Order: sequence, then structure tokens, then C-alpha cells
Amino acid sequence: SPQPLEQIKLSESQLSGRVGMIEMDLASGRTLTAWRADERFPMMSTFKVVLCGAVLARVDAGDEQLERKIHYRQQDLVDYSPVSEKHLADGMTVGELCAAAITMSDNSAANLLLATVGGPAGLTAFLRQIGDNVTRLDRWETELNEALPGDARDTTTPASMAATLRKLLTSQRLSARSQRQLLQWMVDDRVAGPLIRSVLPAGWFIADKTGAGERGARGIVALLGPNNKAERIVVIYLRDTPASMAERNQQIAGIGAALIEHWQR
Ligand SMILES: OC[C@H]1O[C@H](O[C@H]2[C@H](O)[C@@H](O)[C@H](OCCCCCCC3CCCCC3)O[C@@H]2CO)[C@H](O)[C@@H](O)[C@@H]1O
Ligand SMILES: *C(=O)C1=CN=C(C(=O)O)CS[C@H]1c1cn2c(n1)COCC2
Repeated sequence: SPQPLEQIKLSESQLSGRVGMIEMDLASGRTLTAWRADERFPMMSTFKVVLCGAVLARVDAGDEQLERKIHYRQQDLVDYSPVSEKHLADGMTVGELCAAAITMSDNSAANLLLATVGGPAGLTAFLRQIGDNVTRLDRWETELNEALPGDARDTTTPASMAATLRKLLTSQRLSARSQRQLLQWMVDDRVAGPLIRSVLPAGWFIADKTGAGERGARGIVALLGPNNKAERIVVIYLRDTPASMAERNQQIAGIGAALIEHWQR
């Protein structure tokens, strides 16, 4: 494989799109690789990790319980509700909703959770309170995936998303049990976790959340490392490419291969 930066460039040339990426040490925040790291990209479903960070902050403050059952109605459901559509009668706990949102990308679950944290404006205010001055959520599922050219709504930057994830997972803004919970939900991702493990060498850790949107938008927020350890945060976003989903996936995998082959930098 080429060096990671060279492989990112090659992926732009091949996709005829913009790629944004950060590779960051989880423990220290050292940035090892930046590429378009201050440019804006649609978050798509990757926002669900930050959402459940906000939920966990309310639990730590005594303002929420993961056990609290939320009842909802069929009229409330949006497209792709694989878990939530099964619990119209019996409801779901706040923690079950976060599991569904992060591990299955259940969109109704995400919207029910958004309603608990004050909507998109509430989530954006949470971000500002933990010192993320860039990321913004403006819409609900599924309209937030629209990825219009030039539109700043529902965007992050690779650098801001990585810093925000590190804050949630490691900075003691969240309680110890809450940090462990957030991590475990990412470990349990069903959408891409197993697929990623199928192509990772033995010994590599993965935890992740993925997203997709219009005009080729694609993204992943991940924890990765050798020796079965979550050593680095890797954030990769793609936008404005006509490529097939399979080719976008293959280019992100190729960046992954470059990082693995050149890990000690
Ligand atoms: O010498 C290093 C390794 O080189 C190869 O591993 C290959 C592997 O066979 C391939 O499947 C993967 O593709 C890349 C898989 C990565 C999937 C994307 C993951 C990313 C996306 C961004 C967020 C973090 C995770 O590349 C590695 C590195 O060449 C050998 O198969 C393996 O025995 C050896 O230990
Ligand atoms: C999250 O990224 C996300 C993106 N895109 C759409 C869409 O393209 O219509 C809908 S919401 C949400 C989503 C939908 N699914 C997943 N994530 C996971 O795969 C199954 C369907």
C-alpha cells in the first residue's frame, strides 16, 4: 500500500470526490494524519454517537435514566426502524434506544433520543458545552442525510468529530460507567463491525459507527489498533462523488490498509 496520505489522495483521484480524514491517538489526542481536517462534511448517521454522548451526560447529571421506558406510536416512526418498529406496544428504554441507534442505525430510535436532549438545537448546545464549536445538527432523521452542495447544516469536520469522540470516551466529562457504555455500543455495531472484522488481520481491534448520504456521502468514525487495543481514533468522510457504494467502501478500506501497513508513525 502507499503511505496513508498518498492513499487518501489516490482515493480522491479515483472517486472524483472530497475525502476528509483524521488519525488521532485515543489516549493523548496526538494527530498523526490530517487531510482536509477543517473542511465540512455531512455527519449522516455518525451523529448517533454524539447523540448518545448527550444522553449519557444527562444520565450522569441525574436528569435521565437508561432504564426509563419511552412509549411511542406508529405515526412517529421514520424510514428504517428495524428495532423500534417491533416495540410499539411495549416501548423501549432510553438505553435500548441508544443501542438501536448506534448498533443498528435505527432512525426512529435516534429521533426519540433527539427529543430527550432538546432536538437538534439541544444537541448542538451540548456540543458547544463540551467545546466543539464547529459540529452542528439542524435536522431530524432522515432529512439530515441530504448532503446538498454548499450546505452547512448537519455537518462536522474530521478534526472536530475526532476531538469530540475523544472527549466523550476519555475526558471524564462522562462518568466512568457512561464512558464504558458509549464504547461498548460502538463495539457492538452490527452494520459494519462484523464486515470490518472479516477483512482485518488477526489482532486488530475495531469499534465504529458508519453513515451514508446523497451525492456519494459516506463516513466512518472508528477506534482501531493492534494488539486488541483501541489505540487510535480514525474519522473518514467522503462527499460529492458519483461512485457506487461498493467503490466508496473499497476506498475507505484501502485507506484502512495503508494505515495498518504503515502503523508506526
Ligand atoms: O502485514 C500487515 C498485514 O497485511 C495484510 O493485511 C491486510 C488485509 O488482508 C486486508 O484485508 C486489509 O484490508 C483493509 C481492511 C480495513 C477495513 C477498513 C477499516 C478502517 C476504516 C477507517 C476507520 C478504521 C477502520 O489490509 C491489511 C493490510 O494490508 C495481511 O493479510 C496480514 O496477514 C498482515 O498482518
Ligand atoms: C445514516 O448514515 C443513514 C444514512 N442514510 C439514509 C438514506 O440513505 O436513506 C437513511 S438514515 C441512516 C441509515 C439508514 N440505514 C442505515 N443507516 C444503516 O443501513 C440500513 C439503512
